[PDB]
Amino acid sequence: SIYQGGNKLNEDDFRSHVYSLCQLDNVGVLLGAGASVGCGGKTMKDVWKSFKQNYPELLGALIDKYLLVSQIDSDNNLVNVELLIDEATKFLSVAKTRRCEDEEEEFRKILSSLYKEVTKAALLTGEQFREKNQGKKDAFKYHKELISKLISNRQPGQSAPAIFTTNYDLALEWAAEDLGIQLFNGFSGLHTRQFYPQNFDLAFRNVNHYHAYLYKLHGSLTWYQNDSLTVNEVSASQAYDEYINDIINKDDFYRGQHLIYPGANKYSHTIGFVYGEMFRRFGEFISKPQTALFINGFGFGDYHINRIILGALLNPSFHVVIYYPELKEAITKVSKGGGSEAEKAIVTLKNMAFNQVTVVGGGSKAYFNSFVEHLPYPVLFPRDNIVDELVEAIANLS
Amino acid sequence: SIYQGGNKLNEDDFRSHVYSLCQLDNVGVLLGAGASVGCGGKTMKDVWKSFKQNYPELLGALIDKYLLVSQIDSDNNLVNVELLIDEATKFLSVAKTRRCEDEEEEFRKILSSLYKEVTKAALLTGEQFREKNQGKKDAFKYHKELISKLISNRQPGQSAPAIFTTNYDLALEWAAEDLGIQLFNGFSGLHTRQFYPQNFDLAFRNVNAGHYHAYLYKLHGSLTWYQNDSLTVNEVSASQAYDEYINDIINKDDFYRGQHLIYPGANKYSHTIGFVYGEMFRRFGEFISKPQTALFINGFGFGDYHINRIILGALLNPSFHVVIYYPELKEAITKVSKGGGSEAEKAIVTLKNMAFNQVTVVGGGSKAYFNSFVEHLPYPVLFPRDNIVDELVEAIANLS
Amino acid sequence: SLIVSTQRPSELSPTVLAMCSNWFSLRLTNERDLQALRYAMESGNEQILKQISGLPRGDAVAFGSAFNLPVRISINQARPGPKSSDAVFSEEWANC
Amino acid sequence: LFKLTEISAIGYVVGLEGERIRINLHEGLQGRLASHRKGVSSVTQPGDLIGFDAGNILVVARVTDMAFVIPLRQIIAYAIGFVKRELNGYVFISEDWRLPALGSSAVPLTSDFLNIIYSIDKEELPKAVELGVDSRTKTVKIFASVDKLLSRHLAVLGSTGYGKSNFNALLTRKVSEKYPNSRIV
Amino acid sequence: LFKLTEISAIGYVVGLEGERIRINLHEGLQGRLASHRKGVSSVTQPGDLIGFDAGNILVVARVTDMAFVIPLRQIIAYAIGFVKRELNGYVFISEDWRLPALGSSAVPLTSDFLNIIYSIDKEELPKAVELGVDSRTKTVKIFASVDKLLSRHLAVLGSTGYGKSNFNALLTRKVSEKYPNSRIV
Ligand SMILES: Nc1ncnc2c1ncn2[C@@H]1O[C@H](COP(=O)(O)OP(=O)(O)OC[C@H]2O[C@H](O)[C@H](O)[C@@H]2O)[C@@H](O)[C@H]1O
Ligand SMILES: Nc1ncnc2c1ncn2[C@@H]1O[C@H](COP(=O)(O)OP(=O)(O)OC[C@H]2O[C@H](O)[C@H](O)[C@@H]2O)[C@@H](O)[C@H]1O
Ligand SMILES: Nc1ncnc2c1ncn2[C@@H]1O[C@H](COP(=O)(O)OP(=O)(O)O)[C@@H](O)[C@H]1O
Ligand SMILES: Nc1ncnc2c1ncn2[C@@H]1O[C@H](COP(=O)(O)OP(=O)(O)O)[C@@H](O)[C@H]1O
Ligand SMILES: [Mg+2]
Ligand SMILES: [Mg+2]
Repeated sequence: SIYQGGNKLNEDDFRSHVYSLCQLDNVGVLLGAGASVGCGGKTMKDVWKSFKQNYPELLGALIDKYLLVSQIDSDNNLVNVELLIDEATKFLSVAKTRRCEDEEEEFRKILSSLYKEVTKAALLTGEQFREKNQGKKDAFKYHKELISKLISNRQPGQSAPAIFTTNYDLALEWAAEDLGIQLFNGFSGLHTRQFYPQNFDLAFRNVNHYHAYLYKLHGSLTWYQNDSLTVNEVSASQAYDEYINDIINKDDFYRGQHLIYPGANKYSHTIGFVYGEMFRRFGEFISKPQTALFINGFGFGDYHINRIILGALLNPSFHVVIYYPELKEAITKVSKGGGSEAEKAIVTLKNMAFNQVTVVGGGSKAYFNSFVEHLPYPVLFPRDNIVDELVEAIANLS
Repeated sequence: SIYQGGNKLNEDDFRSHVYSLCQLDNVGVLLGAGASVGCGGKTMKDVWKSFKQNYPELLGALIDKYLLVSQIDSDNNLVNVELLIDEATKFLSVAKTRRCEDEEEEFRKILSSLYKEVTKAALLTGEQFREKNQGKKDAFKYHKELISKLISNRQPGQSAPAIFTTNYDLALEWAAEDLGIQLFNGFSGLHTRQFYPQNFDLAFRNVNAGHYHAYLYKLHGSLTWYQNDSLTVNEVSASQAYDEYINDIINKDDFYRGQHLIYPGANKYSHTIGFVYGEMFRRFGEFISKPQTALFINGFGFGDYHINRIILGALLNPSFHVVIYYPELKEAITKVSKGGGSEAEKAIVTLKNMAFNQVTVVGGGSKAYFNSFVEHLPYPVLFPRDNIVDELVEAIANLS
Repeated sequence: SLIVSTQRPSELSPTVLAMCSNWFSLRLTNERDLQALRYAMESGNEQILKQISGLPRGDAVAFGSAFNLPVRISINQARPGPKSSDAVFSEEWANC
Repeated sequence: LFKLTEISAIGYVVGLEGERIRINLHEGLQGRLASHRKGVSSVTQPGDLIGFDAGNILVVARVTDMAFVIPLRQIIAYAIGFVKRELNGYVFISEDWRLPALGSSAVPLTSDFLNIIYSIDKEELPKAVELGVDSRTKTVKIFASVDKLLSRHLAVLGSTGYGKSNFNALLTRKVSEKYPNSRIV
Repeated sequence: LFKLTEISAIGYVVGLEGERIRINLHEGLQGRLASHRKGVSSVTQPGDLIGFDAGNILVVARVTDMAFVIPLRQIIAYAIGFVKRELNGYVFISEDWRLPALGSSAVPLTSDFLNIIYSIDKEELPKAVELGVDSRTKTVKIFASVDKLLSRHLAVLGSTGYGKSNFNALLTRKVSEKYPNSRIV
């Protein structure tokens, strides 16, 4: 179930090999949408499955009249969502600037329904999205373990971990605001928070193990563009009070240049400056010597990411580890011919005689909860929590 | 047939000796027209047969009237072509200056016929001379090996190898522009090239803290070198040269410009062209007289007076070592034992019989060819002798 | 081919040790058991005798003609194994 | 696109004082590890093996000392042999009278080179007996020749409760399995 | 509130000259005494135990020398073994060729890590006899296995006019109570 260069590995050798990669000069993680189903997320298949059932009348119009989506993928549930949203936004903008009243009202309903469907699944908690201290719940038990394991394994004088993700939910921020760790995500300020691309070059020092970096490749729920041509960030409560309540409990969609998720409104020269910078920073990271990368929860359905990853293996000091649950079905389907682009890409990647590539298979042995268990603790890390008792006693004093 | 000072040696001793000579202070390689016969070229005596078969009429009017070539040599194929071209150019210039219409008309018909035969045998790829990426073919597989082997044997902080050649084809540049090495040949620019002799003293260096380069001296010119109306020497690309003048020379039958081309050693009477030729000889002479020089020779027929003179005089130095390849030792010895053969045979035989531990001569027919010369050179232990990038590149090209 | 055996080589001629090739030795803790080994071998190596006194269980040091250079070997278990064990006195005294 | 070596360097030699080689350490090494096309190797633990590249030979050495002097680090090593390329592979020789030159680079040796050193003739591989694995790395197999064991002298020793009888049985069984017919008392 | 270690260090390694170690101590009272959740600890004289953190293992060493060179102080130590996690606790191994890297911090050994070094193999606990307590720290108990003790020759030594009668009587009293079935001719 574990392959490295064509042959097979066992549990002990794999566990020993993983520990050696965590001590390189540069370490990083790339997570997808499959890493949030353990806390309340939904896979891209379920979003389409629900949208198709809920809004049948628009489905025929999308397939027959405007030629935005085909029929085989709709019947197989293999439809990319963000590309469709970008195309719909482009169509709406063209119709608005051409002054065609008939088509202007046709795309508003489609965009509103799509945004209602995608947003309602991104609230990992639900109605308690507004409240504070959402990192103390049991659902986020493993993100803290991941962050602690990544941070505690760095010697003094070395760099800091870098985390890339393709989600637009607030799981990592909630987890990292409970440990006592600060993450740099490019924004600064409180009363007016703006985007400064040079903030990815700073660090803290003590004048008498605090920080990490977080890159989001698809935006976030708390980012929006106001009347001025600038990008702003707000807290969860303010965003809910401002524009998230109306999306879910109203037929409200007025501004097409407002939201910055997911990968939408890219034709504006002010909004694409964020996606381009994030993608450039991702591309530059894996070009450094003595680098490692762990991939989990990502379905290989993007051309540019695959192109960048495959072209980065020319250097003799780049190592990658891939987790893929449904591996045997891919092999069987590729053997008889056919198969999607993801299956072909991952099968071709597996069959090379390279010692720099490792692929892990299995049904439940490749999930996110199992990826965390492989990373090791240090010997001297304090594990027994003996602080909550004192907090309880203080609260009981009253 | 490996004689060192007149005494035969076996294979392992010769291999050890050649391994020892590759780690001196200065190294160099001298080639000739025989090293390019495996790619599609020809030799000097092969061109004369084609010329005197294709134009038998000019041979009658070239020996009797102007006394340019002897009758004995014409029937034996021992003529020097690029030396005849210089005399033809001198005759044409004198006739033009003195204003003799008949002689000017007569000589113009001979130079075109000579340049057509000289050029047509040097394109080395036929019509596919103006295309790009010509180093990816399997014909130039050994030039790359030679270049790679020469560079990789140098310890840090040591001089780079130098390569001389009497050829005027583009095999070495095509081979080098594929590995990723840059050669210094005395030219600079992109839109207007010019000849700067002082750049032979430069080198590259990394500012971060790569240094992989070599020097190439062309002793007889090149196809892509020409002089415009001004007193400057320019260099162009292969495609530009083909579109400019090579096509007209090959195809047209009544085409001749004049004091235009700088190959092979044609217009030496001018004081702006000979300046190019003199520098190569001067630098060859300066390099060869270094304290710790070790020079290799291959593909050279020892038919030149000046090169032999400069080689022989350089041996009055107790740290100069030479290696000679000549796959005709037996016939030369037999022909010189009776009364003496040609000048080249006499020179090589009188070079072989001396009692010196510096000179070395190798023979045995196909055992001393250019292809077999490469394998005798050493190969580093840590050099990556594999091919791994090709699969990744083809996989990348497969996507989309 | 012979096999000379001595765990106390001090009371023996070094020529017995210097005219031989192969040896095997597990952990052995005694300071006066190495004098012949110290003298017999020719000049060129003396620092490799320190670690013979701390080898863990299952490790051994072998060197001789059959090996180009001395090497430290971890010996795998032999299957089927040797005798189970000696007598156990727990059952005899269970009468209490 | 031209790379002279596929493996990165670590240090360079600055002084020879007999058979004690002095090497200064670079700054690019930070996490006592180095990665290449086959795996990750460590060099910072005294008692391991290193190598020096000089032309058509590779000098194999053994680390003895390590200490500090701007923080500077130095390493002392002794040479034990060299590696040669003869026809299409490699072979190890056992003379230590050859020494490297000043300015030579220092590079760790991978498992491919480690296999060659603790190896014997390929022809004897069907005629061999397996004993165990390497102790320091546990990545190499060890084989012995039965014919050469009974040509020169051999001996066995050992303490109590450490595996003497285990080795005896393991060695005796394989000889019978390979050569059922022999004369041994 | 987020802490990588709850035990303060004392120094760092500045050399490995074979089997010895060099340590540079901190200034003030930081390099002699420490404090933690379970009590106090100190390293004062040769004959104590010190530990070196090495990531996934923990090396154990013994102090040999202390001297001067405000002044500066340094220590020389020798290695014994290491400690590692197995399932939910720890275990002690007795291999003495593993050494730490330069710059690694030094920490004293708490009673929690002292219990592990002087324990039995997790399976003979119900069949263990209590004898006494260690001398240097008088905080950790000592247990022995019944089957391992009374299975071969056992010896008790002493000197005349020193308690051979007394020590013999006391030890055979405390050892041979529950199972007198052994033989003392
Ligand atoms: N519990 C689990 N743990 C880990 N992986 C899981 C789990 N459950 C399912 N998976 C696997 O998780 C994977 C779900 O794949 P998808 O959610 O379609 O991938 P993406 O959304 O990251 O696609 C990346 C983006 O790029 C493109 O633009 C796309 O449009 C996206 O926006 C499958 O392998 C599941 O088996
Ligand atoms: N495959 C081969 N490999 C190696 N040598 C070969 C091969 N084939 C033939 N040879 C030998 O290679 C040699 C080629 O003979 P030529 O081309 O006439 O001699 P050059 O190149 O020195 O003449 C050109 C220059 O030399 C003079 O100074 C002229 O004035 C020019 O400046 C012969 O020994 C062949 O047998
Ligand atoms: N290769 C090995 N690995 C681990 N334990 C071993 C090995 N060989 C032997 N043993 C242990 O040694 C015990 C037998 O010891 P024994 O060989 O009788 O000691 P001696 O070698 O002193 O006669 C067995 O119980 C077994 O558990
Ligand atoms: N119950 C006890 N409490 C304190 N000390 C004791 C006890 N029993 C014996 N000792 C000490 O042990 C020592 C035994 O020495 P002793 O028996 O006189 O030596 P020997 O028998 O060789 O002459 C005595 O000095 C005594 O003080
Ligand atoms: Mg025994
Ligand atoms: Mg007494």
